Amino acid sequence: MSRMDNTELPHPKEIDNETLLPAAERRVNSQALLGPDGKVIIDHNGQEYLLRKTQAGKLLLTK
Repeated sequence: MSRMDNTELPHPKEIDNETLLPAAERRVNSQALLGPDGKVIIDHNGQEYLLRKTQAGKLLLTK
């Protein structure tokens, strides 16, 4: 029973940086944070931040 050579070439590196696009570009005010839509950008505090309903069954607040 001979040895098979351990230590090899590493797994694939991040050599791609194409970023995913927002769930929506709809800047509606804070009270309409979801509405009947589910995925909109919240306009509040002199800022904006995208809150979306992920289909898996969650909320996702993103700056």
